[PDB]
Amino acid sequence: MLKIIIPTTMLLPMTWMSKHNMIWINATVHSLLISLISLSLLNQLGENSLNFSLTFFSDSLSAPLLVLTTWLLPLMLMASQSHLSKETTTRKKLYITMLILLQLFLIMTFTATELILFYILFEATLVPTLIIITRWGNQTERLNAGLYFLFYTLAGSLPLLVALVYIQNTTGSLNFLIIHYWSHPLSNSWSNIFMWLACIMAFMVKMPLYGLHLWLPKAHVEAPIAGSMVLAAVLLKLGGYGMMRITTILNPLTNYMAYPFLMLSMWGMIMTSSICLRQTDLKSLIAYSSVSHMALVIVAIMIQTPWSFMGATALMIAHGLTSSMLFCLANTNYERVHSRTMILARGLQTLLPLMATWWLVASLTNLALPPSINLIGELFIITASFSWSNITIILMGMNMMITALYSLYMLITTQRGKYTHHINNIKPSFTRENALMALHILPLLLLTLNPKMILGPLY
Amino acid sequence: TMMSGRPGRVPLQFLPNEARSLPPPKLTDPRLVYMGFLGYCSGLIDNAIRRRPVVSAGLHRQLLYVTSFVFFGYYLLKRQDYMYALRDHDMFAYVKSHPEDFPEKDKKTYGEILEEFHPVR
Amino acid sequence: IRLQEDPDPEDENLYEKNPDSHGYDKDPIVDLWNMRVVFFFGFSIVLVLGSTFVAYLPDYRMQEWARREAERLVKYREANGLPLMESNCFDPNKIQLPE
Amino acid sequence: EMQWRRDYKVDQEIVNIIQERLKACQQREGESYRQNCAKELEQFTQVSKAFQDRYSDLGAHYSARKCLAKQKQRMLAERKAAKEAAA
Amino acid sequence: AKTLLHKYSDIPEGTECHRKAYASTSIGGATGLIVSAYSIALKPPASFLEGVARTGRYTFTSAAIGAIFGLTSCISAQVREKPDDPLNYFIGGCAGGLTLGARTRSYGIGAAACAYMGLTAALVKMGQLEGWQVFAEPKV
Amino acid sequence: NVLQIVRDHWVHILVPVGFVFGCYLDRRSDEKLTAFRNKSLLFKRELRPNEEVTWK
Ligand SMILES: CCCCCCCCCCCCCCCCCC(=O)OC[C@H](COP(=O)(O)OCCN)OC(=O)CCCCCCCCCCCCCCCCC
Repeated sequence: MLKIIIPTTMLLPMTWMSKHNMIWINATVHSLLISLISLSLLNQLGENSLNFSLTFFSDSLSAPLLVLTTWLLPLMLMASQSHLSKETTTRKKLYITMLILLQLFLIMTFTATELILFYILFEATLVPTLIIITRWGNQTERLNAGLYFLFYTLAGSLPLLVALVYIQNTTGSLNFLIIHYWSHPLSNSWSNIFMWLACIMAFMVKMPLYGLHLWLPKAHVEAPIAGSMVLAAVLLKLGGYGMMRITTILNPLTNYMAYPFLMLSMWGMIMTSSICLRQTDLKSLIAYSSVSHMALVIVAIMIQTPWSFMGATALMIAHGLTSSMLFCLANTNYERVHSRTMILARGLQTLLPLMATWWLVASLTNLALPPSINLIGELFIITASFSWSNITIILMGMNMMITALYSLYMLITTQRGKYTHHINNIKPSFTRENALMALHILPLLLLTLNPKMILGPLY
Repeated sequence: TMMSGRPGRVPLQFLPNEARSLPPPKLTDPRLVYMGFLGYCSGLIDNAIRRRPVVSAGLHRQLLYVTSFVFFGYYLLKRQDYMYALRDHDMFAYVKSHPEDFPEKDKKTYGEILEEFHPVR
Repeated sequence: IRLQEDPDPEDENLYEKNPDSHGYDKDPIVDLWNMRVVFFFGFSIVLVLGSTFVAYLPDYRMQEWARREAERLVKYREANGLPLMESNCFDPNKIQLPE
Repeated sequence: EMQWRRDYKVDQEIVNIIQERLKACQQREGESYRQNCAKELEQFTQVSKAFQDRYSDLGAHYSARKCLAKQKQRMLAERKAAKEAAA
Repeated sequence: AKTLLHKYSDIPEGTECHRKAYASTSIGGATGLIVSAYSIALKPPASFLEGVARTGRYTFTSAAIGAIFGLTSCISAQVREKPDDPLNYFIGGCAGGLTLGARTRSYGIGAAACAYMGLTAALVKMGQLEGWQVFAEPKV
Repeated sequence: NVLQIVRDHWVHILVPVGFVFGCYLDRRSDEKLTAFRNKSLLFKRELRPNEEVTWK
């Protein structure tokens, strides 16, 4: 994995030694090259993972996430180009450095082979995100958003550290291969219940879970465009990856402790979709849609069947791409009119046709239009939940109906209707924005063409 | 305190004579490289604080930073390796000396071992 | 008033100073080359080359190998009258039940 | 574990082969499938029952040890049933 | 404090509810006296009568909380015939929290105290059952 | 002006040389895990007449 790790640590000095007007070009070009290099990790085996060394290993679950991160970095660079025109050279270089450090930490987190190193890096990702939000946010609430985000994550994750060190002392090693081969059943006692609670609650707060999710709207609304792109697409998937990794040692207690979280996740899907129905802010709508999709992924992981993990992985990848595209579109509309109110600007299909097309495609992918990988993952999760019980079908059906409702509602509100008369600063869409949307959308269709690459290790 | 009070321990000795039987760290050690990196970062921070060109001023003092960090890191690594070797030696000696406290257990194959099966449904 | 504060500046339009702007930079040459490198590298290299690389990735998942092995086992089983699928994964002779 | 995983994949492909046989036979027979392609139905029933008994609900973290534990439990249940029948 | 805790633990769980309540009341009274002493030391009263009034208020509140907790937990355990159950301690803790809320005349304080005290009493019962130790003796 | 081109575009070799160095380090780490080379039950094999290691 050093062939991918080192080029990022070379992106840092290149960014700091490049000329003032070449930083964006160099960063984008070399990020694209690193993504191309990281595409080689998709050649996974069928039985065991790729064990590069004692420290780093790659699996069919880690590879798509690494590819997604390496692909997402240059798009964040383009968005930063968009919204950081008047910043000074040193501050622009600091912003690029924060993005590069976040990508490096995410890569090492996904490829870590031990739970303690995974925890260290997964907590190390907090610092760049907090700095980005609280430093380059546009409104007053960015400080409160950063505080909520940081303290929710830490309050979740500290008992995870205690549980991890306890597990190492009890068993001998935190290496994932060892804890998988040497796994033993977990008895139904209070101590085991609390260890299960520690680990699961940490990853659920990171996920997030319904009732532990206010930090997500707070941080995503107030973060800059790059921060919102990385928060929704990759940083939300750390909880899912951890749960898919940490549940190896929590059986059979997971069969008994999953009920409260399953009920919370399903009713949270319903509640967050209903909230999306009546949101006056576009970014809040996108954030709550992200919450609903992550709740569905939680349901899949908790029911924990071979058909549910494949759906979970596919839905994670698809939701990451779709949410990034939606946030980019919302940011373009915001930068045109300098306001996040959804009903402020209308007639955007009359004023900007190509952006209307991008909005249509993004909203169709959001509501899981077949044969998109969004629908593939959702359908696998629904089938597994149906096998689990026969009322989950009712809950999933109503959630799907409300999801389509609010997706088409935001599409019709923003794009269709009569344009606002007094808004006369709607300039034609930039080639940069069009290319950003195209680079967001084309990989989704290509993964639809080849879906076996994002179905996890249980394929 | 665990190691302090060990028999034969000479006080205020960074590296005793028995530590010379261990392989010295290689000069290309990743830990030594990280120590040199810390020295280089300290030099850059010195330039930044004193308001000098960060990457081009004070090359001699940056080199001195790197050299001092590498030197101290090398000696620290030697001491750390000696301490870990001593710990392993003492552990093995005690395990040898107390076989009734550290007994061998019978190895049963999984065909003989009975373990409960918990279905996932 | 409470501070000696600058007034909020009006937002600059890239199309005013450069009608052929691609939206990347206010410098025309830098903007043009940023657009060119982004388009070339991203679209051409990443999309086309990575897509064909993933399409022609070798079959390390052993799907075709598994299919051939299944065909061989099915042929051998039904040729000799043996059941196609065994009752147990392991050997009861090697398994010793506690009693 | 590696050997068991390879065997599991081979068994999955065997089940796929039998299902392909059944589908092709149904389509070929057409209007008289309920009687003509009853030989494929019995083979598919046997293969499906054996596959379910072997790789039943082992979960997403299935392993050779878990399959062995399931087989031991099934063998104990069969032995107890046989004893209580012929005892 | 160790003697009082030993008396409380030596009284059987599901039986001798009056003695269990007396032990809990003694523990609560000792805690209230300590809190009153610290409060008087740090924030001096205006007069001796006011200091005595503050000490009496704190001691009565703590003793009432302890008595209510002990009575509720023992009665619940006896009527349910299910000792070694954290639910009895949870009920007693919420009852003590409601008693504190009644003493302070605050519904929100009462509700929060019920929740937190029930949770911590359930934790204490689980620790008693499972052998958890707060101040572990140096072992390794 | 060739010096100016180098003085401005010398940062474009950092990522390629980092990739090369990463590949070299990956190979050097792989050479430290040769304890079971040509010793596994599944892939144990007699060496070819002109061969010393099954894999590097
Ligand atoms: C993850 C999804 C979300 C899951 C969680 C959703 C939220 C659940 C909890 C909702 C809130 C419940 C109430 C909690 C606080 C109660 C205390 C309170 O509100 O105190 C403040 C107020 C003080 O009132 P005061 O100032 O005196 O005067 C004004 C009017 N008299 O006090 C009052 O005015 C007192 C009014 C009391 C009215 C009755 C309250 C009943 C409900 C609370 C108890 C519920 C118990 C459930 C038990 C379940 C067991 C399985």
